[PDB]
Amino acid sequence: AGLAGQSRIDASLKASLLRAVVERQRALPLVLADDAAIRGALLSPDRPSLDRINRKLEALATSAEAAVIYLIDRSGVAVAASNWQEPTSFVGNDYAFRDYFRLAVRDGMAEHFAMGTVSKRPGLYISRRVDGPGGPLGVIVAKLEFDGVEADWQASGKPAYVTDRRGIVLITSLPSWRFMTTKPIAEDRLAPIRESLQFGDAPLLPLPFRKIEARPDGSSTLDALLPGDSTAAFLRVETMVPSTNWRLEQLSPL
Amino acid sequence: GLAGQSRIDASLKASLLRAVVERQRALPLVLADDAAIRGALLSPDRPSLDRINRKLEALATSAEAAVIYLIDRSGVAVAASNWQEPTSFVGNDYAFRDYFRLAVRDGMAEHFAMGTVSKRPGLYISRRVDGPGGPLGVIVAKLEFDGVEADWQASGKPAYVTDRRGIVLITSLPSWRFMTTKPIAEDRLAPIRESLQFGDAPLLPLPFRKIEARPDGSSTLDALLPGDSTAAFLRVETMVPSTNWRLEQLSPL
Ligand SMILES: [Sr+2]
Ligand SMILES: [Sr+2]
Ligand SMILES: [Sr+2]
Repeated sequence: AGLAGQSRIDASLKASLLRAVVERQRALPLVLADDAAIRGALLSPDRPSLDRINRKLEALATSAEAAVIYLIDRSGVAVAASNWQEPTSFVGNDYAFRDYFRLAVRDGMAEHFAMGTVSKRPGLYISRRVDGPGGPLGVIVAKLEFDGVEADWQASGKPAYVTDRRGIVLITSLPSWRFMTTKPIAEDRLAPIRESLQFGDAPLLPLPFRKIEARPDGSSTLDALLPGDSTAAFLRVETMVPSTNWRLEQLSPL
Repeated sequence: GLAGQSRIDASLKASLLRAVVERQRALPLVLADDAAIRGALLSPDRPSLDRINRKLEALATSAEAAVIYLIDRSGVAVAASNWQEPTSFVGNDYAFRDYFRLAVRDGMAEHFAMGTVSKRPGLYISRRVDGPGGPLGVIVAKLEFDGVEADWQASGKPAYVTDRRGIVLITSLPSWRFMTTKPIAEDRLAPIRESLQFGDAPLLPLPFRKIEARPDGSSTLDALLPGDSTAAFLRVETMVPSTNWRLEQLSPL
């Protein structure tokens, strides 16, 4: 009852923190997608241009604490990247068939959660179409990672995780709960979801919960198996993360 | 117990504050090198500043900034998100604001103050706009903290944030604002008031009796009331990451 009321307040904060973290990164493609020096680098991809966009993105990503920010031309090729001096530079890479690229071309913008193709680091890929004359010029992408939010949550003493509308856990204070589910999926649409996540190894098995008893709260009690130690008893509350289509759930130990 | 958990909750408050602050820092960061903003400063014309007025207006809304504004090389504001308001900053002279001058010197500045007309406190976050051999201007976003404060109200554990002289800048209990936590001085009482643009400073101490330290770092404490009485409270302290601010939280027994 009052564990329930205290857990509601706690889950609401965690949701505002996450909202604040996302919104920091959102502003950068919002602004970059209309920038005449980004457009001109895509209308005339000379080596002087692209070096400046390279340093522009490099310095922007560093102060923004964005994993990568990069610019993709109309054929899917990354022409500029914040990580241009790193062995792991994205410059030259082909992302023509990436969701974040393809849906930004089609819709104007997209936000997509997936594992990095070489990094194996999960994150939100936030993308915007760069509009030109007579058509699209390319896409600007910022990848956000959530390691600092996940550490804040794990220090809270109340495990928390975020699901999409498919029920898949994307962000979690318990690492091995990532890509576990709130509902049984699986078998026929494991392939398409693993493809979507860029992660063949996504377990996509239900979260280790049982003895679920709903309350008139809208909250529920629950026995979970912890990444071992054993099983413990919890109160689960949920809340929407505002300005997202994401759902935060939080467990409080009984 | 309550000490452990009060530290957890205090870190979370500080962490929500850092993230809200960082969200706004991103605004002058992307804008400072914005080609339209640069263009408007090199070659100011009428359609180009209208586009900047409207652009900064839409950003202030999406970014949840109180105000976003562009200042020229001289210190005069040339565009603002509040440009349709009778309170428009366009035409004001900010040449002597720390956020203007320190941004020209360092590339970057932040300063917490009361607004000149608005008497509303906030963090002014600024960045130099660079041109071919020289500064072209400064972009400023003002951040105000009502949503962070309203978030701290729902907690049930009151909290306030101090600068390194001990002055309360941000509080879940609105009457405690600009009250003091540290002993101050004399030759510093006017320097601080001009700095905050708050001419009639308290610097009253917070209403605390019988302060009792723990091996924690924490503190036992008797405090009343903006409305209400005395209460025993546990106090904890954490530094706000990515800032030079300090947070304090009061936990009822
Ligand atoms: Sr979302
Ligand atoms: Sr000043
Ligand atoms: Sr600060």
